[PDB]
Amino acid sequence: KKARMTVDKDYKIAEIDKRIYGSFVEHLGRAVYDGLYQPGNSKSDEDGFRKDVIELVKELNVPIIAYPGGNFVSNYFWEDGVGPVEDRPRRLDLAWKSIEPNQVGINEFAKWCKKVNAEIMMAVNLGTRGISDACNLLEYCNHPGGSKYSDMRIKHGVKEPHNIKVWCLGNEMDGPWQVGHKTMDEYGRIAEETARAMKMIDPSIELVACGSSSKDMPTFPQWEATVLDYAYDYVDYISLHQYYGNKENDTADFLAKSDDLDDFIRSVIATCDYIKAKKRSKKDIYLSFDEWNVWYHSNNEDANIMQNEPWRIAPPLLEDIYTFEDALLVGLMLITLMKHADRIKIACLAQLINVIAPIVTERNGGAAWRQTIFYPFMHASKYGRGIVLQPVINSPLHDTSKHEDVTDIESVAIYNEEKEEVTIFAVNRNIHEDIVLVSDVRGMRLLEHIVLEHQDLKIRNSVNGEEVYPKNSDKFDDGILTSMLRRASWNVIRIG
Amino acid sequence: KKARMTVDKDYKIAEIDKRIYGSFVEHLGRAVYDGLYQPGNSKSDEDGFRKDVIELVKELNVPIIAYPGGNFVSNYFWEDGVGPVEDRPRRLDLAWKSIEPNQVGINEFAKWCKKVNAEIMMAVNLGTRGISDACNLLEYCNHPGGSKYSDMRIKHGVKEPHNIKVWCLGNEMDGPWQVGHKTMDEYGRIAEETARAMKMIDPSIELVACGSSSKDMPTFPQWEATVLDYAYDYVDYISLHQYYGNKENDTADFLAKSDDLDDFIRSVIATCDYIKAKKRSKKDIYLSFDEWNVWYHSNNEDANIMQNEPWRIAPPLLEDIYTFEDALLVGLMLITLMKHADRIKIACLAQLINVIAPIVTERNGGAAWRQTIFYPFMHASKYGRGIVLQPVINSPLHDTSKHEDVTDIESVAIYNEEKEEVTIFAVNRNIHEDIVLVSDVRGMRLLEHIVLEHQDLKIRNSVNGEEVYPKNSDKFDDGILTSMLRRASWNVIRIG
Amino acid sequence: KKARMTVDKDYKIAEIDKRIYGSFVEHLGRAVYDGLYQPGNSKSDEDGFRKDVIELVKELNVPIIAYPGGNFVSNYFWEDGVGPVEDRPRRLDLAWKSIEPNQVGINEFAKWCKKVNAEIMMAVNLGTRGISDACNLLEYCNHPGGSKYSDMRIKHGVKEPHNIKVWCLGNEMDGPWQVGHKTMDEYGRIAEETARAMKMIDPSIELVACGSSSKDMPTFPQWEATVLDYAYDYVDYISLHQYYGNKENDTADFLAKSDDLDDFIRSVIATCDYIKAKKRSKKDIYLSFDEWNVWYHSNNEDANIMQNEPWRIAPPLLEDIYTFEDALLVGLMLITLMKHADRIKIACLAQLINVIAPIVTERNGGAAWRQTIFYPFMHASKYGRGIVLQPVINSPLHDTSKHEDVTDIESVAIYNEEKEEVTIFAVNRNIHEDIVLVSDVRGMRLLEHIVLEHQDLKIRNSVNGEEVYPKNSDKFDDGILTSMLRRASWNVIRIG
Ligand SMILES: OC[C@@H]1O[C@@H](O)[C@H](O)[C@H]1O
Ligand SMILES: OC[C@@H]1O[C@@H](O)[C@H](O)[C@H]1O
Ligand SMILES: OC[C@@H]1O[C@@H](O)[C@H](O)[C@H]1O
Repeated sequence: KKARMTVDKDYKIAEIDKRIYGSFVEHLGRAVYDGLYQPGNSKSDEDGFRKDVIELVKELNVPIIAYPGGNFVSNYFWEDGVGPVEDRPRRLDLAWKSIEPNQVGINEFAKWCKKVNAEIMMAVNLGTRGISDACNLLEYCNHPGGSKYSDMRIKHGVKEPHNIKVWCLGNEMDGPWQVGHKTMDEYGRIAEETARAMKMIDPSIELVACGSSSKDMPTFPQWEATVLDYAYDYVDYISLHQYYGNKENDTADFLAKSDDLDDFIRSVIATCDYIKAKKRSKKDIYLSFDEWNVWYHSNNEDANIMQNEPWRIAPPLLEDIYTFEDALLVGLMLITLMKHADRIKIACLAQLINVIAPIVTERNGGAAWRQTIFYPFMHASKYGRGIVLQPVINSPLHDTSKHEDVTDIESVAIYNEEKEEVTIFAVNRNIHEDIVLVSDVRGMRLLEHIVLEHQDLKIRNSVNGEEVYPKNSDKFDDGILTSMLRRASWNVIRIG
Repeated sequence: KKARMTVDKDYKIAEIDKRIYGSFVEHLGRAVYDGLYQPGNSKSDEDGFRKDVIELVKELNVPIIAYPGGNFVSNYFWEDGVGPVEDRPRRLDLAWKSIEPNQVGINEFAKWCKKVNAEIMMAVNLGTRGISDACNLLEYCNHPGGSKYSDMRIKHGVKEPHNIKVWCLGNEMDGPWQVGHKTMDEYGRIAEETARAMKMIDPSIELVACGSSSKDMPTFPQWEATVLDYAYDYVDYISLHQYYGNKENDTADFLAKSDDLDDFIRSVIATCDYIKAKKRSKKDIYLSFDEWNVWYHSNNEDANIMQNEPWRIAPPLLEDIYTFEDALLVGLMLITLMKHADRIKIACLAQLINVIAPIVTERNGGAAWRQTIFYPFMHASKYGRGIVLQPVINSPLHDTSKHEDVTDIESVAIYNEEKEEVTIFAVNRNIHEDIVLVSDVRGMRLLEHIVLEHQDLKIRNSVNGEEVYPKNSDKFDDGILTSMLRRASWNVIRIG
Repeated sequence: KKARMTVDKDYKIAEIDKRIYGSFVEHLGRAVYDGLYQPGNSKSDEDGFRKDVIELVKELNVPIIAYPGGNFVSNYFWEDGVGPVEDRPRRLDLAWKSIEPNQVGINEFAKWCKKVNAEIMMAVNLGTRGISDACNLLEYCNHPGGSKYSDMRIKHGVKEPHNIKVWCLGNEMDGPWQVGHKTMDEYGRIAEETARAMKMIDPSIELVACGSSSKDMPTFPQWEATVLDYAYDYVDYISLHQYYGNKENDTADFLAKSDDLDDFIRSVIATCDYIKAKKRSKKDIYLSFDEWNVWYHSNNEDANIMQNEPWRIAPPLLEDIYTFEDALLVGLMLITLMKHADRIKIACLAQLINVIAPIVTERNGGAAWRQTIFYPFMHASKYGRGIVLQPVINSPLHDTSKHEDVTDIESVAIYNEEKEEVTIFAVNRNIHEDIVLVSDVRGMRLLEHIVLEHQDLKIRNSVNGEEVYPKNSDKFDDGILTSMLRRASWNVIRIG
């Protein structure tokens, strides 16, 4: 019933990179078609983009969105979605057994990223395509003009290069669910050669190599070690993916799963450093956590679609509707990323619109509303820029079904020297007792205390209204912050 | 002198899959051009199909034809043979050093197969091509509409998809004569990834993975083990090829070679089950014997043609003229296929028209006639449907030049329970003595005794008449079927 | 002081294959643009070729020219250099961060070769292309007509086929500087497979399989051994590459490096001879030294142009200005080449025009002079055809700073039956002492004694005049020819 913290200006971890507040839009389900893109609609601008979703994306201050996949890219032909809309084929999406009409291509989605204040992180097909087609698209997007593929982009109606900064070398081809699945050695070899060639057209890009699909894949972490061994001198990040679920209806254990995520991150970092010594590089690989969220609800009601109503345009796939306990994990995941901002410099909540998303529109026409997990993300993206200070913490301990010695309070401090604030994110994973948070701010006044709490852990939102929203609530003395955090609650504490 | 077997319904091996009476048409020699396709011929038709040869293959009751190869497939670009006949190019067929004019392509051949009451078994180029092009072809042939390659078939004049059921992942790439030769690991991976992609486009197809070119390749059967190791979960058959020849003028030995065929089949079956163990799979790989015949006569004039007379359209390649003794071995092989109907479920007599074939058309508008091998095949495909009874047999033996303890009689009884008939296929491999076959038919009225004999082993057929042809002949008490099998004869004995 | 050598028509070594006097034009810097092709210059013929450079090439008696690369070929798409010049696209050359206008293509450069009395040695792209694309280019060039890619060459204005006699399977793909770099086993297999299919199109070509980029690559000569182990049956040569430089400004050790070149060649022959035993072959693989020259001068100014003036057309890359000592190493190299005429049957001075070349043009206009190195290549190419006689030479020795026991006088004798000449090529790597070469000719009147000397080792040529040029100088009784060889001199002594 007591839990104490030391925070210390003079004791850094790293400076947060704003691209850990990134997200992700795949050509999956309704993410694009009647998601961000709804042409004739009364809520959509001239270009066909819904203006109300554009606003909700903007409240999340997302600086970077991954596109277009995801399993999708592994058999995507980027040429299909550029040029005259009349001349674009309908193609089979083998990943999500639906049909892709390809009205939103590179140029269309590059425009929507303007309107939401975000850079693209582009994924090349390394599944059924390779080196030279990754080069072409890089030439199309980044070369100013005067060559076959740059001029083709100008002719298509975009005179200035998109100048895309970060690229993913294909997408998690280690799974058996994946068109053009590759072995460690096959991918390490191809990621290397594609990295080498792409960096010859545009030496200012950064390239992400695909890590394991999940830490439960038998080949993790040898996949990482291998891939990196091949391509160390030509890449800048290794990617990680993790989704959690609560099909076990074990809220206590489900909230303990951010400890698996901490161990996962530490394992990938170990692998990197290991390969480093093997190469005697002075470089560090950074981490691109370009897929994370909660995802378990819509599992059964996606199997029905593919295939008994298959090859639909834009079927309602992966349409998870998130509960309160879910947003508790998201916050715990954000907090765990922030504790690792020294090697995680890019992260993507998967995904942004409709498909396991914080934003949702209703089917067949629209509405637009905030899921439970919108707000923890928002608080993180807004008050979580600056410097991360070490979690010098002692807090109570509790065990759960399949987890022992779980901290009752995860929390970290982010110190923005610019705005002379220190924001303290904290989550109480004790579903039962309430625990108060002493905080030895060896600083150098309390500014506010936002909170997200609820009685019913299974409570969802809906088009019809928000059951979960930041209620400014609660209650700091000498330079000692005293704050109380209810059983099972998300908390942002602020100081001026 | 006396050979005995007991024949009991309650002792089965399997049910015959009618697909073991299939054949094969390659873009080889005069098999298509100056064969089944002769556009301005009086005997021909609306589509250029010789109607006399359409009737001859109907006689053979062939339910499934592999197409278009064969070594030809490994460098074939299937789009060269579809769409506006004028726009189709002339291609070098590197395999058989011919020129392919592509006047007959997918759709042409596909509507010759209806006319002869058969279905395509489609081979995809995995020599100089790969996953993406296999998917393109599969979608073209099987996806209904509203997608690039299915609308392309529709625009091409075929409004209904061909819905091709069985597809062969390439062709025998283990040999050094193949353009695009692969090692076993190389091929095993591309077969695995193509199988996985195709089954995402159409889950109802069956896939066959390529086995060794022949049992005498030093990579046999480790090839079959490596391929299946990679592709087990996504493919349904493993292919087998076998040819026999009598270039040593030793008829006694030449007819014992069906014993070596049995040994070969058991090795592929064993290799399969071993890998089954590895994978801990409940699934059975079945055998696709998609290339078998006698083939030795024209070995020389083929070498004279390529390459002294290279790059012709429709050279007269691989035109074996078949002997009666050859027709004996073919029958001995069919019986041996039958005796393995439980694992062998697709088989292909290589090939159907003109090229090592039971049907010849003479040349430059030709004639059309049945070779000796036409007939044992017709007796098997016609009377060989139903259930195969375990050949409980004790018959005399004889050594040969290179084989020991070789049976004199080779029979298999198969039972059709709706027809209320039981047919005994039986061959006397003793080309000296005559043998009486006492068959205990555990009750259960004889219907006929068809026979294929000749005094002249090396006799042929020709356009000027048929020296070998079914002679209704011969020569059943209580329940003992006694019938006399002449030296070097093919016998089909029916009770009813 | 004195040095004894004896020739002998009886002590042979090999007939000179005139293809040891070959050269090489890459699409690199000003070799093509503002080099041999200047389509509105006052000195350029109907097609655009500077007729002064054509006359200068014709002086060098170059029978065979490698093209288009070189690193350029590893991302080249040969279709971009054929057809309407209006429709040819401009391409990023990743190799040299240049734009490729593709105004000179296969067909253009084939005409240039007629005018210089030379033939193409063609490189296919095996970095980002493969079997079927080398098959198309070989059908374009060598098939007479009546197929897709030969008819296409006809449509392009070359009715008869170029019939390219030797082809190069890719280019030095072991460096980390090259687009599409491959490993030993990758290249070994792509080479074996490409060779196998090409030789099915045109059996009369010869194929060159790439060796290492240099004798110093760690992978040397396991590369050579592995590649030949895959490709032995279908390739005909292994390539070699060596360049020299004097950045250390040690003249006498720099004239010594030809000993390293001899050692280099012997290792490769050892390696071929080892795989030959392994294969139990009766075939020898022959050596194609298709990149050799001195290269060290422009290494400063070459990086200053990339990437700081990147993506220019025709930048001044690799414009080495050759001194006199340079011409002397080039002379020894040609001697060491000729000395190995039994295994070296193709050799290319790299490169021909402006890029590390013997012929230069001044830029943005014209000029055309001869670099110092022009002259030893000229003498060798003109007087060095016939039979290389085995040299027996007792010559004095000398040490240098990093070479021990270095011949003072290096010499070799070529004998032409059709002129009973016996041209002798000798050089004095002793920059200090003068040596006289008695030559005991067991022939067989003296004809000339062309000489190449100068007292400033660092003296160059320029547009403003050649300071280094052949002087008919010097200074043969009955049996003995006596010839004084000044220090640092190249000599070509004749007999008739
Ligand atoms: O993000 C949803 C899907 O989950 C993962 O398996 C894939 O990367 C992605 O396409
Ligand atoms: O059936 C004729 C040929 O023989 C086999 O070896 C080839 O696969 C096939 O094309
Ligand atoms: O001089 C030739 C160039 O330099 C070499 O290193 C490359 O092979 C080639 O492109």
